[PDB]
Amino acid sequence: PKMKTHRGAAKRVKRTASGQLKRSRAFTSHLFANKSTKQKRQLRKARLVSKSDMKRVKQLLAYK
Amino acid sequence: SSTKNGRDSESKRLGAKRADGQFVTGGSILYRQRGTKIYPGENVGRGGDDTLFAKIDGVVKFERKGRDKKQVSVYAVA
Amino acid sequence: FEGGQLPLFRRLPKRGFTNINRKEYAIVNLDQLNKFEDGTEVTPALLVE
RNA sequence: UCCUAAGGUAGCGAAAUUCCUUGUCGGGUAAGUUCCGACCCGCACGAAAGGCGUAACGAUUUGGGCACUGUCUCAACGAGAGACUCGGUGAAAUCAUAGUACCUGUGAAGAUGCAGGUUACCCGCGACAGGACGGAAAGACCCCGUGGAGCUUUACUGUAGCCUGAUAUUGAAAUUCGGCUUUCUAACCCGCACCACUUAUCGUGGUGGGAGACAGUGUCAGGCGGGCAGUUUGACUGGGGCGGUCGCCUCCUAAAAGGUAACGGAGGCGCUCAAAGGUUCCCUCAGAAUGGUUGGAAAUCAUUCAUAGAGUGUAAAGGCAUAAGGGAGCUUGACUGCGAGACCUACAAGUCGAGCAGGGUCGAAAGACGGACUUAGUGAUCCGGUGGUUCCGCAUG
RNA sequence: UAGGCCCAAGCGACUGUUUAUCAAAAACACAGGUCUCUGCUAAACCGUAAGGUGAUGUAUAGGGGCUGACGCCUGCCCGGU
RNA sequence: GACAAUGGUAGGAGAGCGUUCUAAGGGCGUUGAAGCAUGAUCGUAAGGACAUGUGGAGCGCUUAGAAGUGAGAAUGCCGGUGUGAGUAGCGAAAGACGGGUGAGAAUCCCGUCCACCGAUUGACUAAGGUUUCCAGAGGAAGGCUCGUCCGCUCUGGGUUAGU
RNA sequence: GAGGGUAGCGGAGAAAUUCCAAUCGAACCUGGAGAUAGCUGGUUCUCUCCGAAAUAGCUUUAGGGCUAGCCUCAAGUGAUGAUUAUUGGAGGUAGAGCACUGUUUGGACGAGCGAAUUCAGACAAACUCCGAAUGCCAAUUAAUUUAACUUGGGAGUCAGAACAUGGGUGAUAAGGUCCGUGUUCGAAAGGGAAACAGCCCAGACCACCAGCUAAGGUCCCAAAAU
RNA sequence: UACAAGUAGUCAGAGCCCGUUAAUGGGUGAUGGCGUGCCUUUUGUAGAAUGAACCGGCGAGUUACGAUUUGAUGCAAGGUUAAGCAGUAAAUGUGGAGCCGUAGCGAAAGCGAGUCUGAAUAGGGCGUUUAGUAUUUGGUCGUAGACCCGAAACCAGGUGAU
Repeated sequence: PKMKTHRGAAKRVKRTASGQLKRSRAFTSHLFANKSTKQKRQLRKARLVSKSDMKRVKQLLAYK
Repeated sequence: SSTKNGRDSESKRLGAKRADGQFVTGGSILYRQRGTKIYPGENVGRGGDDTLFAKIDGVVKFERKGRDKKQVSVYAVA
Repeated sequence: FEGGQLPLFRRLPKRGFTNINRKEYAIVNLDQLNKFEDGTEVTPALLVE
């Protein structure tokens, strides 16, 4: 039948204009006294899913 | 019996990342080191950990800081 | 993935929410209006037709 | 003298129990690791998972005698059935094709088939068992699988039953302070008697006794619960078990770029500092010799030589005397929004960074300042707590 | 056709029972001893409802645990469960 | 024409052979189709023809389409047939001779002698089996050999209760 | 002996995991059901071109996976690829040496003096006053050659072995084990080493009763010099 | 073919017997040289590691619905039908609900060839390619047993004390 979509993946990425995926950053939940000021400033900027990971989870997000 | 050894740390990768007479940009790393093994020359800075980086664009030259001392410089050639 | 280490979509956090009262508009550019002759009335009843 | 709730009594003891051990002595035999009788230095006997004995009993386990014998020195002969020849009938396991020798070598390290040599005319029948790693059984021993099943418990999560309280069935009167306790009968109960359906006491109804708002039952709550049920019980490893280890930092092995393993050789870390941070000024250590109220001519006074042997908070390496080492004044840059370019890298992560804007500290000024001479002091996501906010908030505020 | 006998030692008292098809024994049972529960719609067990066993029995009677003819006996400890 | 290249496991890419069915077109066949056997034939391969024997009624060729489309291994499934091999065995035991039957007799009938059991291999009956009981015929298969014989085949018969 | 009772989350047991239709640590039949198997076995026609890996990281992971490395097909950019010749440079190995930290031999030096001072002679992976041959990074520099890079479709591989060389470990043992650097096998037939995957020479498109050579050889087996 | 040491073949070769799809022909074989079956699994197998006695037949990547990529074809800032109705269970007309694309950014309000962060396009991230779309051959993936054969076990309903 119809192919199902990974609901957990749909809550973490968004598709860009050229078909790429825009993701968020990790290591930002708590324990902020153990990280430098420069580290925390640069962890607030979004990134892109790498090409190595894209080849593995491309079928998961096909309706997105 | 048993042993008390077997521990180690991940190998940090230091050395010279640029060659003599090679064109570099305005933020290229020229040398990674602990302490001072090569001094900063002209148009060369120092970081938190002792590392040498270029400030302008040009060639890379390793020179002699007198006796048993060394420096690297960047010259704005072309 | 199966077994192994933690999957990529498990070590990243969720972001944002969605709006129930979201409005989306159909966009028509100025260049697309050159079809109609000058000095005429344009209505949403005419753009669709 | 120390500790504990008290430190084994009577009996027995190289024992169905003693590793050392064939303990030591005596007896039995020509010769006795077995046997019997004693000793007590009981690794690790012991008083109802009883101790020490005991007539009769035992297809029970041990040691020694008489008689007897082919069990043996050491084998021999005879009878019958099979076997052997002829007539009738007539299977099976196994099977890659086969014209299928030995010795010394070679080989996946033990050859009918490979190399060199030596033996051997072709085809049958009766015998033996060295090989064909000979034939039946996809090794029950050992290990592996995030494979099963039975059993145990102070492993985890549940449960059948059992105990306790609140409430409904549940009524009627009185005592000091929404109740405790004591009385009564109509609810309810009796595998309690008599009568009838009925020649049946299973059942039902009636009449008398007993108990009584108790008990029994329904819903909710707390406790006990291997009686029972479903599952978990890690990896590396010169096989597995045991011992040891698992993340991070600094040296050697490591073969002068970077990288590089072993249950290889050495050590640390899970912090600290409100000045041990920033800036501006000033200064140069350790060690040795001599002299005076002699404590290490180095507990302080003074002089000379002395490029580092001293310090740098904490292991090590690399650095530092332009000091990064010691002293003083002022101060909080241990700020905010960023960030061209680069190193490392499977990913997620990690490192450095000139410059731009908004407030500032020290300095006459040029200038320096986004923690500490550098490199360890750290943990994704999910979920939850606190402070702020032009954000959303299911007809509308 | 029809018992071989004798002298000593370990275990179990005995007659009995047991792994159909590799173990018949020192293993199980046994009479005796002891502790504990039960006042009768008894305790205990099946079903966990009716209905039954116990028992058409009544503490010299029933269920359970441990030892196991007979003789001599069976010591100390109530911290822990 | 001139030069250059062409060993290969896992695996990637391309061009092809053959079988069954369908559409269209065009053919063969009792003066002999498919199938089966033989031959000294053709192409770089899977493969394609021709002739002769048997056979007795259907079958190729071209271009397209579709798929139950290709067999040496799975201690594979079903059927047939070999090797062991004229080998092991033929299931407790005493038979000898005379006369008949017969195509065929150690094994079938009749007579004599010898032999074995006799708290049983003798005589009844319960369970269970269900015609194996009787007579006359037969010898393919069953009888661990033979058989003129039989608990085996054919045709007919047989079980009688007031106790 | 006959007639009956107890049924598998269960019965019966003078108790052995003993029996319940030749089977019992949980009977037999039919269904869920084509249960699950990261494990063994098997997988059917033919030719042409190209052609591996047995590695790193993580892993309830170690004989299983994922990403990266290496192979193949198509479409793109266009000297960006490799080897030499000449300069520049970073980096302390072999060797050597005692100026530092440690070890050590024999003489002068009283404060016991083979080390608190001095003269000769030695040792070191965790010593260095010094320091090669190779290898490595670049020039935007010259001759020769044919490859490199980017984006997309499809994979396999994660058990390696021997020989030469520098080491650790063991015993300056192993056809032992773990690393670096080459060749071959794996996936390579042909010749030599008697036979003998890894040693030496050399890489098979097909056919010929043609010539010259390599490794190793020329008395006979057995081709070539008694 | 009865002096001979054999994975049974191949290359060379006298002798003897025949005559074809008529071609530098067929059958047999005294002697000489070379030569240790096939498959699977392995670093490595003649292996004394597994499998098959022999012959014949049967015996294993398929289909449905979605995604992506490559080729072909029709239209082109547009492309295109679904259910239903008519029609021979027929391939053709009607049917414009719907879907994709032409415009992105931001968690969102919202803005818009420019948006978000930010006091500030000051810098930075993602966009301004702004040519797709319907069907189908081939390759791969997902959901269904999904290349085939093979368990020790679990649950439910019944049959058994000859």
